Amino acid sequence: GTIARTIVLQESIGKGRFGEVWRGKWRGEEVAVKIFSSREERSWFREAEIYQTVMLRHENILGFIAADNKDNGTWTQLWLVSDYHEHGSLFDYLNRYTVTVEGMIKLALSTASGLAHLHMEIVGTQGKPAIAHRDLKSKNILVKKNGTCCIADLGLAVRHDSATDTIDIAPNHRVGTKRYMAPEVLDDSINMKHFESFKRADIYAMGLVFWEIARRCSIGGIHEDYQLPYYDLVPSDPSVEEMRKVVCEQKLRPNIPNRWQSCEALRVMAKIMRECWYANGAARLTALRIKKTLSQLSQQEGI
Ligand SMILES: Nc1cccc(Nc2ncnc3c2C(=O)CC=N3)c1
Repeated sequence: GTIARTIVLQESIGKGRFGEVWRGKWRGEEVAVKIFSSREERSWFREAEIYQTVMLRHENILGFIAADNKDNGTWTQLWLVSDYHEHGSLFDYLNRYTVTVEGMIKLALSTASGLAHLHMEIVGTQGKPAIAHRDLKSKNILVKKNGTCCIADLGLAVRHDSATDTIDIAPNHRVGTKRYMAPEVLDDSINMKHFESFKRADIYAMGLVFWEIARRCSIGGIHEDYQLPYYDLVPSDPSVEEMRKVVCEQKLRPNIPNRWQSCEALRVMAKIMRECWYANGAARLTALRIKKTLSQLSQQEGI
């Protein structure tokens, strides 16, 4: 179509399970283009569908531009064009850098604001359904030039129909990254007919992302090396069974160092992590509550 024909692909930046991401140039601006082959149409259409949700746009959700198709004369490519963020993922960003207390708050608060907006239902003519991500992880969050985050990779999301309490794709199977799966997802006790259960599972994964950020907070030169949650307990690419034995059976969570109690910002962050990590989903903090807590901390710090 008219958009893909005017875009020049410059570099393949990533190869995921669904599609390949490229840095492209559109009307002289950098854009990110996710390309799927003809046989991945279901995945491409679903992601285009979630990104076109009414009232979805928010400073902390990846800016979607357009879905399109491009025929090179041999095969057709299915495109999803979005805003380009040079830092890339929060995973890449935390591996490369350490952050200040201010930097940590900015990353955590923006992640929570994006999640609170996904989770929020807006009632009306131009109403927005509540949305649950189902695959929140530091590799699915991007860092913007201003040091704030935006949630990306919404292709596995589910949308709620509030009047009937029904989910748009009626999920009957476990999806997402095994390492970040909530205890109720790992042991398959989650009620997949209960939308609030998917919001609660996202909060647990956001808790693990906050732990990743806090390790990289550098105070008086003190900080931890980058690690994925459960790095000390499971192998790389862990199985459901491996995760379940740790999270559900032994009931372990990532370690919270006592030295996070000697700094106010880290203390608040530690308290949030613990309250995201309860085995009972109903006891977890909401994304709005986390946003309110970190907004108060940001104000106190003068960011
Ligand atoms: N969900 C989705 C759809 C289309 C592109 C993307 N990815 C990106 N978007 C913007 N900037 C980026 C990226 C990367 O992957 C990596 C670096 N910078 C995700």
